[PDB]
Amino acid sequence: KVGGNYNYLYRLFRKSNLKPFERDISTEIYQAGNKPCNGVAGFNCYFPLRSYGFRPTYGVGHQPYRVVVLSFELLHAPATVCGPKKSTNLVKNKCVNF
Amino acid sequence: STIEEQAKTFLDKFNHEAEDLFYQSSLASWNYNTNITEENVQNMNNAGDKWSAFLKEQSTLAQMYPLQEIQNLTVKLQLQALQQNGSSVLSEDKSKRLNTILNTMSTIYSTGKVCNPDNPQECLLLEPGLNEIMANSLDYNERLWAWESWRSEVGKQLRPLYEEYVVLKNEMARANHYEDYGDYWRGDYEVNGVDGYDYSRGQLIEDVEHTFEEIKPLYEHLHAYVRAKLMNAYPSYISPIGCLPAHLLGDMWGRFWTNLYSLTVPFGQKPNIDVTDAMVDQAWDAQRIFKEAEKFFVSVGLPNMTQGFWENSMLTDPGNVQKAVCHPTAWDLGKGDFRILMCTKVTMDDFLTAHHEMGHIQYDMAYAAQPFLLRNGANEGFHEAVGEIMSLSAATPKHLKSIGLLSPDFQEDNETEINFLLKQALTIVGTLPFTYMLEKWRWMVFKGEIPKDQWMKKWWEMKREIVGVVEPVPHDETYCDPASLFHVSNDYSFIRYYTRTLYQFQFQEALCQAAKHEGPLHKCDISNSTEAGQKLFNMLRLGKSEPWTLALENVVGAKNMNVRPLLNYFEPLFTWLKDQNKNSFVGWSTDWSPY
Amino acid sequence: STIEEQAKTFLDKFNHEAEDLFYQSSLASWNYNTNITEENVQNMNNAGDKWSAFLKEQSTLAQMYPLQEIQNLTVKLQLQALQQNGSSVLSEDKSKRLNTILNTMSTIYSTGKVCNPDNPQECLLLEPGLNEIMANSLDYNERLWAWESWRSEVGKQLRPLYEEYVVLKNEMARANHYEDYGDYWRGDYEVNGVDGYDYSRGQLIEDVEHTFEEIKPLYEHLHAYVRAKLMNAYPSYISPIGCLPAHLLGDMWGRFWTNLYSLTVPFGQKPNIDVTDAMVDQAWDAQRIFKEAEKFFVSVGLPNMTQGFWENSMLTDPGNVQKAVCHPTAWDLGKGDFRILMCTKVTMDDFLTAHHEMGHIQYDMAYAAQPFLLRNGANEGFHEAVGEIMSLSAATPKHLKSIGLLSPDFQEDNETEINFLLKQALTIVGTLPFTYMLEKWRWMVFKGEIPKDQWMKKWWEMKREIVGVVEPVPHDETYCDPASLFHVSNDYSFIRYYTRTLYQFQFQEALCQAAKHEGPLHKCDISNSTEAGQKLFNMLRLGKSEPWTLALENVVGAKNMNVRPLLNYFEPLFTWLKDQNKNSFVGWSTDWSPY
Ligand SMILES: *[C@@H]1O[C@H](CO)[C@@H](O)[C@H](O)[C@H]1NC(C)=O
Ligand SMILES: *[C@@H]1O[C@H](CO)[C@@H](O)[C@H](O)[C@H]1NC(C)=O
Ligand SMILES: *[C@@H]1O[C@H](CO)[C@@H](O)[C@H](O)[C@H]1NC(C)=O
Ligand SMILES: *[C@@H]1O[C@H](CO)[C@@H](O)[C@H](O)[C@H]1NC(C)=O
Ligand SMILES: [Cl-]
Ligand SMILES: [Cl-]
Ligand SMILES: [Zn+2]
Ligand SMILES: [Zn+2]
Repeated sequence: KVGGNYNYLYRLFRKSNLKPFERDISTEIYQAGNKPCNGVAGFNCYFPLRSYGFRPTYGVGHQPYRVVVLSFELLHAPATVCGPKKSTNLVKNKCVNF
Repeated sequence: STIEEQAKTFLDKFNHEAEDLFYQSSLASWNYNTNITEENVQNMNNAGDKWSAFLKEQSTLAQMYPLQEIQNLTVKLQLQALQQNGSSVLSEDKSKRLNTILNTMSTIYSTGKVCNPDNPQECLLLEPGLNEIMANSLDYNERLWAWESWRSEVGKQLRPLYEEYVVLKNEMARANHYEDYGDYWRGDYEVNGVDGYDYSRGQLIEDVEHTFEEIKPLYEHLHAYVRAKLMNAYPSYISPIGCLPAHLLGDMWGRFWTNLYSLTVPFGQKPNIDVTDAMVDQAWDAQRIFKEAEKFFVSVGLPNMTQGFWENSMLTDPGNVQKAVCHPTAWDLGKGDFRILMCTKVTMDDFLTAHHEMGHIQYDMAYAAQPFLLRNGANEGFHEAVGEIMSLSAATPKHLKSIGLLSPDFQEDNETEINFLLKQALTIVGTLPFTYMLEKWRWMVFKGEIPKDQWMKKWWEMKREIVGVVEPVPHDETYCDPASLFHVSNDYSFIRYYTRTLYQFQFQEALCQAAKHEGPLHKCDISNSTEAGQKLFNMLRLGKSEPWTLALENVVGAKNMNVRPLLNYFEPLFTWLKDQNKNSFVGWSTDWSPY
Repeated sequence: STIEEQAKTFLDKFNHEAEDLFYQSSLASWNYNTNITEENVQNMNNAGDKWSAFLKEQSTLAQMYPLQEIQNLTVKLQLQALQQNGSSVLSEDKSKRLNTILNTMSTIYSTGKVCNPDNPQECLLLEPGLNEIMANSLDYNERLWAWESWRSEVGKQLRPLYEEYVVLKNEMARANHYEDYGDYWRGDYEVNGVDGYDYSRGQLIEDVEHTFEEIKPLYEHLHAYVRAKLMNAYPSYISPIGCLPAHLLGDMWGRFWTNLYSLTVPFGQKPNIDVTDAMVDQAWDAQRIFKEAEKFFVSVGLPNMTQGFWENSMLTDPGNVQKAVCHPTAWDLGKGDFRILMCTKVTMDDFLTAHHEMGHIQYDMAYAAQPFLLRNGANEGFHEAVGEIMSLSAATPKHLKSIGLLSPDFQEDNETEINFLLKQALTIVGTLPFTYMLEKWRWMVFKGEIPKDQWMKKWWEMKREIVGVVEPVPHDETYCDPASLFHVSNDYSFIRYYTRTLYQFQFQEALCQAAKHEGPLHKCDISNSTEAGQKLFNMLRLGKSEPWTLALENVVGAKNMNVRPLLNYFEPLFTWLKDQNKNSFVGWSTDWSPY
């Protein structure tokens, strides 16, 4: 938006790296100093999530990019996940391969 | 967690927030400049105050790190650029006093108007009218009176303010663990913490004096030639062996001698190389000029401009309905947003200025991947040098005839070459002594080597000795000639125009070697030279993340400033002047004066 | 094979043999202490002499390594701890003289007995009788005469010995590449060879002075309060604005003000928290107390005591048929053998002392996996601090009511809290100035800044200035008050009781943050705090294999000593004193004296 889309947030500080396919909604104050800060935003105690503020005047490097990951793996129960199987026509009075 | 991790986290947070807020502020300032309206003015104002308050509070929070335990040179430099207390070190009273002094200085210089004895209602201000006279007036008395009255009116009122500003800045910088404000200014070239590339503030003065020692001969011969040529235009006023008056340099302060080409033209029968009429015949416009500059820059091997550049940048005056500042400006709004504001007309001057602005934007884009506190040039002079090398390489006849501006049925000759070299020397090497003496006088004043009761005396003596410009009439000590200049009264460093003027030729001579040049340095063109383009980009990419000496070594191969390329550029002009500067005694006698 | 391999092999062999021999010696000493008999005495004697001779010959063999080519910090520290020549550097004559001087000093201090003019056969020695008087006597003249006579009898005889001991130790330490014996003592806190954690001997004095600069206000107010309260008990002898006599501090030397609680009790109507009678009603014993301490320690996350502890340790006096020293002692015999010797009675004091000894044994077991030369605390003060933090956390009302000692029908109030805080300040912060001034005087004497003819004068002046304790009567220079103390005449460092007193609160405040405390620091309990226990064990495990600064950083997060936790502990008491210390002028005038 011309005024900046601040609805998209991203994590900037975390105690450790996330595991594969891990999801963390925690919004606790990241302890960057020595004391716990008692859960207040101040010096050496920063909020983990930061905003983006996408604008139409940003450069290609900073413009927003919608990313998706459809992701397909293997187990036991047979599945209905199977591509469309197409079709042909129906001929009669001639031996063909069906 | 050691202090290093805290510093890194704070620097990342500051990078993000300052990038956002600086983009906001630059966008507001661009909206104001491109459209002068009260709403855009308010937007610029509130954005600027919020950004400045954010920066101040961040610097206050940054001072909580000792900075001696840290070892990462990058974080160290970021903190140094962000931990500088600045003017807040002095008590609030001194702060208010210095702010008021600066404001009144700037306003008196801007709102200065001189009344004249010709008519009780014939006052003219500085920018219009007075500059027209000082540039085109051929009458001795007229320009003399104007040059004397402007000073007697502005410097006499600014002297009580300068007497306060000098001491205030001295007490401010000294509180910052410096020697004086002159030393605080020299801190830009300070390099520490990296052996083999370090550079102290005190070495700058010595190196500048060493370079001027080699600049002197060429300037001496140029001054002798200009004097010998001015005797016919201003007879009965100039000496054969004496210095030159201050009101015959072509401008109010004599900073540039461009206005003297009309009088000191070696061969005025043949006109200079001008492609103005050749552009209108081909129906050229701002879009075409900028696209040609783009093709030239990419031919050297640099990336193409951003899509938003051609979309958001205003390259032509829409008329007096969307009023904007007509000054050529490069706008790096940040976050990949780059624009150029310029009222591009169909003229060779506009062509060169567009090339300069495009080179500046290319430099800005080079270090775009660096932190916010390091998204800047190596020093105050590298940016303008990188911008001027492009205009130099573009103004060559070969480049003008390769893109279709100059007709192929025209081969350059020695006469036009000498004319162009001399006209370039009027502004490149003709202004080096002025800048050098001004900076030396300012440094000596800030250090206290010149007592308060010897300011103007020492100023005029240094002028006579270095620049060879004598005072037209006796000046009382209540005068203040240095304050009459914009950069002096507005508290702006002036040494950048000297170090940058040298870096320009240092880069020009460093890129010609890569292009396999085979002629004089003034005929070099870096076009179609991929190796030179890559060598330059390898330095522009660094920006401020590395010392300026290391950056200079990447392109020129030298760790320290060098002026030999400057002399090599004007070597043919130097030989021509030496061959012509034998009809009279070369040099000037400082003891002689026109009064 | 480089010198490093030889050093490693020698260190392994020495580790094995010294472990064996030190276990033998500790076993002999334990058999002696637990049973005072001539046979056990002979066993202790021969074991000790053989162990000392082995150590001396090993150190002699260890000196064959230059120690400059080695790079392993562990082997370096082991050699430094084993290569110290010690007293053998001086010639044998000086060795015999210093040994005789030390022996006669110790014996004269121990065998010192004062005859009195009350009766020709009414002499009483120091430990019994004299301490009883100095603690419980309310008569001015009695305690004054006792305090004067003990000094006049002991210091006057020790002064000729101290005049020799000082110079002998100075010539001994100086031969060891040190400045003086005072600097040799400060070598314990010396950290070198590791940038970022190094610590020089000279920085200790500066840091101690900086910490005392912050300790002063609280001590000033405490002294003012004690003085204002003593005016009623000792009228006609104390000044409103002057210092306090030396014989009204509650002990022979005033090291601790515990005996002044009976006189300076804020609210004597309510008795202090005492669980003595509550223990006998539940049929408590040494076994139960030690098992409760075990459950408390394991609740924090520390390992359980060894099986041999409950089997080999003697926790209760078997009576006067197996006579033993009744002093609370922690015995680390080595090779996984740990025991505690204490005549545990049914009393809160015994409870706290057992907690302290169990904490000491836990610390000893922490670094059990380290070499013999590194099986020790970070410094001389870390062990006692780790032992005292446990007694502090255990004496809280919440802990006493959680284990069943304090009745649940009792909620603490502000009166008892203030009483307990003040009674703790009488011994924790009330003794810090004494230790500080004593150590400073000893350092200045060893360095030679105090001439021989100004010892007692400077001592009394420093006392008046720092501790605010004036001399009761004029003292001639033949007196020796410092030698009257055990730690001074017996050649024992005294700064440990200051650095340790600060490390105590540094750890207390560092562990409360992990336990998520929500109240004052004096109410914190590390019980059931697994994170605090693990953070502490991560430091106790290091022992001496790492610098003491790095160890302090592991728990407290700071590289250097800090006293702010000490002030935070007594912050409520400080506010209460400030509110009460307004009826008279705070401070003392050193110019006033009772004579
Ligand atoms: C210095 O900072 C850079 C960039 O953040 C980081 O990649 C690097 O690990 C740092 N090095 C040190 C020595 O801290
Ligand atoms: C660069 O190459 C272009 C394309 O052939 C050519 O027109 C031009 O002459 C070249 N420029 C120079 C001067 O090298
Ligand atoms: C230092 O000594 C220890 C114990 O002998 C050994 O484990 C370590 O590898 C040594 N380090 C070096 C590189 O000498
Ligand atoms: C520790 O845990 C035990 C068992 O839950 C509890 O009885 C005791 O009160 C706790 N102590 C404290 C004060 O944390
Ligand atoms: Cl001037
Ligand atoms: Cl004493
Ligand atoms: Zn420019
Ligand atoms: Zn102990």
